[PDB]
Amino acid sequence: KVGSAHNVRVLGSGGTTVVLGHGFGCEQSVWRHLVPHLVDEYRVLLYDVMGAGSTNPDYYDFVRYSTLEGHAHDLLAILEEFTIGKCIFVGHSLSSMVGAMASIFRPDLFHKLVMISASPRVLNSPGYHGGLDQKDLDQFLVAMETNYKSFLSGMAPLVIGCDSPAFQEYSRTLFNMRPDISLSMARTINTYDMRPFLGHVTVPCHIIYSREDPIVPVKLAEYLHQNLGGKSIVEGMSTYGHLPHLSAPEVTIPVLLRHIRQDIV
Amino acid sequence: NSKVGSAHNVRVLGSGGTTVVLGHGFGCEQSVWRHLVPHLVDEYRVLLYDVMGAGSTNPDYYDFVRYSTLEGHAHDLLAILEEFTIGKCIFVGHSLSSMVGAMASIFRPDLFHKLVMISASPRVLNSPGYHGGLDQKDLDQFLVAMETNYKSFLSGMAPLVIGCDMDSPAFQEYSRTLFNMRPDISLSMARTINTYDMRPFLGHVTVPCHIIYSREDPIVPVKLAEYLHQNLGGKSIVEGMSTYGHLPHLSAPEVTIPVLLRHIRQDIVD
Ligand SMILES: [Cl-]
Ligand SMILES: [Cl-]
Repeated sequence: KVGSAHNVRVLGSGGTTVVLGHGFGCEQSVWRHLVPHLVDEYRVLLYDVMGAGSTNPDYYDFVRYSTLEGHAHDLLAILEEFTIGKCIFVGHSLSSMVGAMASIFRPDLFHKLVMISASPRVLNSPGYHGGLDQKDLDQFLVAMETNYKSFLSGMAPLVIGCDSPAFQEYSRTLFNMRPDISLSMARTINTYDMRPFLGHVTVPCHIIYSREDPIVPVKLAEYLHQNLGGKSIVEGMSTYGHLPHLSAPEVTIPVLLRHIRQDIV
Repeated sequence: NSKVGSAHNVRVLGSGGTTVVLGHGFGCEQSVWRHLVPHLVDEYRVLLYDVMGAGSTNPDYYDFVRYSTLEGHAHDLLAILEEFTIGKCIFVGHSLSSMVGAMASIFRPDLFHKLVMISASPRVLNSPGYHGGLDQKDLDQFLVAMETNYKSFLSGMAPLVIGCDMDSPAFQEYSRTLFNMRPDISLSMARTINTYDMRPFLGHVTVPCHIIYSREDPIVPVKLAEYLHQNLGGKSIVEGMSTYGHLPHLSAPEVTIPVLLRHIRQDIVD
């Protein structure tokens, strides 16, 4: 039931499983440049976040997935059913914080977290620059609801940092979502706040960021580094855009492989 | 039953569309609610469950890092609510479970109509501007004794915490579940309950909270009820009871149950 609802796919073999969680507007196919480098050494688990176009719209509970917790409980259900022991969790954007929260609920299931383009909170706050003002978020959400296809055609190039073979792939999965579900997920990712809980994350975290992410300010990597409760390490990449694992896999995948295989300290 | 249901001995009783969820405190099991349940079943669905680590649960399911935080237990509560409820529950939590429920309501406020807290404390330790009631040196020596002479520590602790006669049914019930716990797990839970700090999280709680306290609670200063009242992020109300002990829902049900029923049935204005 859980494996079908999330298109769970297991590849490779080994005593350690690597779990890959995609971000908004993507599907598990976004990891295609990474999986072949891992299967010979690791078991690799792929899954789709509920609400992706590849998933059944009947399973999208709008109240449950108005919160980050609903996606975290989905991840935990996937790990309990399909893994054993501790896994290496890799998560881009939304799924990086999904995994952060899931590791507080079940630290006994994670060896480490590898975060790509991670942000504990997008909205600006008195002493915190997430990169987005509340009144701008409201305008983006209204614009997304009224002129859906026009909004996505302008946003996704900016998010990839492009426009244009680099963003065609992201466009395919982004428009695969149903507009009402896409709008609900966009609100959840732009309104969660993981700041109060970072100090209770105890598993090692590898913080990977794009040095020119339009959604994620560079200083947030340092913010995460300073406020996570356990050990962490930070590495920046000379990439442009919010999805470096898709637009620039020749630079991003070697970085991911290094932080997956090597442990802090 | 379900995986989460069997792990926590989930039991569902009562009748009607609104569900009252009862979460017990340290050293108790769901049988601590013996006097409240029969006053609810003709009007409310009642969900009972055991906190992981209680003697009635499987020791193999208790991971010491997992349950070293309130989030670990709140995850279990959220799993239980998502599985056995579809509406907004009325959560009644004693001591440990009052903060578990508060923490759970931060992740999913949509699942809670209100929180009814019994003997609640956001932090036991004293700090420069905050009187939790216990100094660090006392906690350290309690935890050492709890590890060095565990049964001797428990035998001296139980009658003082429940504060009632040892020839009473309240002490028998409490002593049974307290000694039912596995010692290493008991020490783990005691370390968690005496080291969590909910003060930074109170402002993020937004569901209505009813703060019920025992005026002579040997564990919880009366003043903390007002501290919770001042610092919770949503509506809250305070009511004290002329009872003696930390577990008045078990030791003084004639006083406590009428108070709980009123706060379960009435919203915060009433
Ligand atoms: Cl995202
Ligand atoms: Cl307790």
